[PDB]
Parts: sequence; C-alpha cells; structure tokens
Amino acid sequence: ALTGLTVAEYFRDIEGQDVLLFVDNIFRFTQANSEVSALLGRIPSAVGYQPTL
Amino acid sequence: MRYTIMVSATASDAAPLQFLAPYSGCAMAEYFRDTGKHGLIIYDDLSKQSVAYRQMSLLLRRPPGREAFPGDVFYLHSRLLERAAKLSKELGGGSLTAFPVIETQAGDVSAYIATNVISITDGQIFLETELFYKGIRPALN
Amino acid sequence: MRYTIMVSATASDAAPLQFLAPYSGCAMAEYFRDTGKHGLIIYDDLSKQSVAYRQMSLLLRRPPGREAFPGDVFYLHSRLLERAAKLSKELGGGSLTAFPVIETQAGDVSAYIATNVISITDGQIFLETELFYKGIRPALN
Amino acid sequence: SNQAVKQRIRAIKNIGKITKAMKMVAASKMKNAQIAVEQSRGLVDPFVRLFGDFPAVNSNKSVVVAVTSDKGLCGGLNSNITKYTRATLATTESEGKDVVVVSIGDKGRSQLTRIESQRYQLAIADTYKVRVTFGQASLIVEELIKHNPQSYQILFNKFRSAISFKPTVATILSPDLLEKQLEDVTGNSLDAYDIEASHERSDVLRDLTEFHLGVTLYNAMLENNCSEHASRMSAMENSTKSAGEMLGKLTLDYNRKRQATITTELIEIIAGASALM
Repeated sequence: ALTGLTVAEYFRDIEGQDVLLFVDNIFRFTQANSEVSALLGRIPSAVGYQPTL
Repeated sequence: MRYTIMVSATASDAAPLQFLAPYSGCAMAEYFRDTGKHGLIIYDDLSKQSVAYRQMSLLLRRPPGREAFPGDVFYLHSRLLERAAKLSKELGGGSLTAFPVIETQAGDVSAYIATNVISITDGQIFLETELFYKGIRPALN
Repeated sequence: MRYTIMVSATASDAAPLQFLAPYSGCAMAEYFRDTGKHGLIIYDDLSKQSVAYRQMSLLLRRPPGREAFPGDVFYLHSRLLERAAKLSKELGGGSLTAFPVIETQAGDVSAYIATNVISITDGQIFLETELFYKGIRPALN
Repeated sequence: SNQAVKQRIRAIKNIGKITKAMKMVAASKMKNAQIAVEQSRGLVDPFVRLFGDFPAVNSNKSVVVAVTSDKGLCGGLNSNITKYTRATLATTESEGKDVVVVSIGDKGRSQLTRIESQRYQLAIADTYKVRVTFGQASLIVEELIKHNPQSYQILFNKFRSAISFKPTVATILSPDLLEKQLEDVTGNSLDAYDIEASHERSDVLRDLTEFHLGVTLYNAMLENNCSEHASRMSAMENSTKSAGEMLGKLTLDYNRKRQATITTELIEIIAGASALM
C-alpha cells in the first residue's frame, strides 16, 4: 500500500495533477502487520491485533 | 478563531503526542480558568487518547487488562477531567467547562473507557444513530 | 483411483502433519498443473487444517486472535488456495481446480475461517441443512 | 450489548407463549360459537326462498354494512372484506346512485374511512362484549331504518369451515320501495301467496323486510364473530411459529456471543499473565 501511495504521490506532488487511487482491501495491510507483530516481541492489543494499529 | 485555540495531535502523529494533547489543551485552557475568565475545552475523541495511551503502555511492557487497556486508564481521564473547575471567588472566580467526546460501538456504553468517562463526568449527551436517521437531529436520546 | 491421489492426515496424526497435508497434496497436483495437464484437488475440511494450525500456534505460545486463531490463519489458507490457477500459454496451459471444504456450525456462514475462505475462493457452494433434511439432496442453497 | 440479547430472548420467549395462549383462547371461543352459528344459520333460508337474492338492483339509495371485528388480532379478516366492500361498492353504483356506508366493529371504522369517508355515516362497536342477541341486531336494524334506502347490503365472513371464511354478500330489498317492484314477472311473483295479516300486503311486507334485515344482520354478526375467533386462532399459530423461529435465531446468536465472550476474556487474562511471566 505504501508503494501504491508512492507512485500516486509522485503524480500528486511532482507532476501536480488529479489522480485516482483505488486500493483493494486496505484491511490486508493491517492484518499483515498483525501477522508480523505477533513475532516482533510485542504484547498483543484488543481482539488479537498489534498495539500500534 | 479569535477566541479559539486548536490543539491537533492527528492520526499520523506519534502516540505520545495523541496521549499528551488533551493535557496540552487543558493546560492552555487553565490559563483562562486561572485568570478569572471562562474556558470551554473540548477533548474531541477522548477514546482515541485512550487508544494512543494503550499503545504507548503496551509497548512499554506494562501488563494489559480489560480490552488490553492498562490499569491507570481511569486515572488518565480522571486527572484530566477534574481540572475543569469553577474556581472560588478568592482565586478569580474563573471557570472551565469540559466536553469530552467518546465514540461507542453500536451504542455499547458497557465498554471500558465509556463506563470510565461516564462515571467521571457530570452529565452525558447521549446521541443515537437510530434517532439520527428518524430525522431527529441533534440526535439526543 | 487410477486418476486419484489420496493424501490422508487423519485425526490421530499429529497436528503438523494435518497442517502440512494440504501443501503435500497441492504440490502433488501442482505437478500436473505445471506440465500442461489438469488437476483437481479437494482439501476436505480445511476447517480441520486451521484447527491443526491453531494447535501448532498456541503450542508455540503465539498470541491468538478471533476464536483463538493466530493472525496468519488467513495466510495459511490463501497461500494454499492461490496455487490453484489456470496457467498461460507460455507456461504450459495446465490448470488446477481446488475444492476446499469448510464445516460451519449451525449455518453460521459468518464465522472466522468460513469468511476467511469465502474471501479467497472464487465461488461458493453453500449446502443447507434444512434442504438436506427434507430429502432435497444435494442440498444446494 | 450482551445483556440486550439475553433479555430479548426472554421477551420473545414470553411473546411466543402469550400468543399461543391467545390462540387457545380463540379456539375455545370458536368451540362454543360453533353451536350458536349453527343454531342461527337456519333463519336466513325461508326469507331467501321467499325474497330471493337481488344484489344488482336499480337502487336509488343503498346502505352497505361491513361486519368487521372489534379486537385487532384477526390476521386477514377485516381487511379482506374491506376489499370486498370496496369492489362490491364499485359494482352497485353504475347510475350515479347514493350508497350509505355502515360498518360494525372498531377495526371497521378504522378501515373504511380510508376509502369512503364522505360516504361513511354510521359506525357500530362493542358488539361482542358479552355475546350477540336479536336485541342489539334488531336495534342496529332500526338504526338502518333511520335511513330509508331502496336496498340494503351486508358483508361478512361466513364461517364455512375453520379454514374457509367466504365473504358472503346479503342483499336486503326495501319492501314496497323495491321488493314488489322486482317481483313483477308476468304479473307479480309474490301474488301466489295469500295474505293472512291484519292489514294489506304492503304493511306485512314492511314488517317482513324489517324482520328479514334484522335476522340477516344477527346471522352476519354471528358468522363474523365465529370467523373472527377462527382467524385469530390461525393468525396466532403463524405468529407462534415466527416467534419460535426468531427465538431459534436469538439463542444461536446468544451462544455465539457467549463463546466469543469467554474466548475474549480468556485471551485478555492470558496476555496479561504472559506480560509478567
């Protein structure tokens, strides 16, 4: 999702024009950080997620 | 704007900034309280302050509790809201009115932070989404 | 059985074997998918593979989530079911068709693993119990 | 949130037995109304083999009665014959005639002003409080004698069986205004009978038409009372099924929330204990 934002932010900031940024399941970013954060040595937050959600 | 201060620790800002933003705004409003004037502090989404404090305390390896909130999350909101006082005449007689905003999930006031700040504050303006869509707006239950 | 492979990890076998048997079966059918042939695979009760992986995760002292499942129990099934593909003309043209089986409890199609595999697979064949108990078999909703 | 579902379960659980109680109450009422309707059906036979059945007359003034229910738990009774007294009152007026709307029942005056309010004149209620007798039926017949139409219209759900409620029309012709006028078929079809009464034929016909309207109104509000009890017995059987299926959904949702509550509280205890050890 950050790569998609960087490709969009070059158009917004440098090129200076309207863009459309469609993201399919931005939930998967949060869920992937929840899968990563289980192993990074952290106490888990509410229903099982990362503390830095 | 000529009467309003706008303290904004936003979502990209770090969790200690969203933790210490209502204390910042309350200390700014305490200037008008302590000088005889009147203030109106509005802590918008005190629940998001509690979420930022939960992150900041879970990463400090402090043991979590109910909804993974720490023990002192009652004290977090109580020691902030009790700074909204109507001072006596020997201290200028100034005042401070606090308006904490709490977001609940499907009308559940039996949640942790919701029960804390309900028991802390004086009143409650309880708004419903089933009266909001019946045309009754402001949606005051 | 002239065309079928049977990859049996029963209830007595240890939970890493039941965790691994969909991947062994999918490797055995990715053989046929990669060389231009066509494969069908039936992961019978992926719900029991997720139970086996929940056992593996909680015995690794990993933090659980919804229904005490690990956070990567979606990745467990999506890593497996993404290998069922229709390959291009530059890659042989072979295909692999997967039939995951998921057991719900009381028609609860909105459980965790059920909604996980629903958002991975292309279709859905929902078999109702009340059509089944009225003689209408296959009990297609 | 978890306290809403467990209290709502007890709400639907008492509703599902309240409506079954009212269902068996309706059945026990129908069981004694079944002998009264069979005692009172027979008196409409001699008048209809004497006065016929003339619905589609050239009446210049007409009066329609819709015999509806008082209580409001019938389930497809008072609104069915509301549509029948709509479509039947489409049919009689074909020459710009006056038609007076009368209805019997609290659910009839609240369902017949929606379509015909300026044509509404009379509403009768509280009729089945204790029972039905010829006194009150004759009295509301006199209140239709306060009008003077050329014919009368009756609409009521005839208790054929406990499942079939045929909305029967009964048309009551005013005697010397229309009844002998409709009987002049190669002479007069009524002149085969020899009048034994104290006065002329018009006056015995007047007394006869008053008695005929009174007895068909008594029969209408007994047939409709028994079909009311039958329809409430049927509609509080379909309603018990609905409040049993909603309870079957709510118990399953409560058990899902119960298991998720124990798993959530357990995970919180485990995370808090593993933060220390």
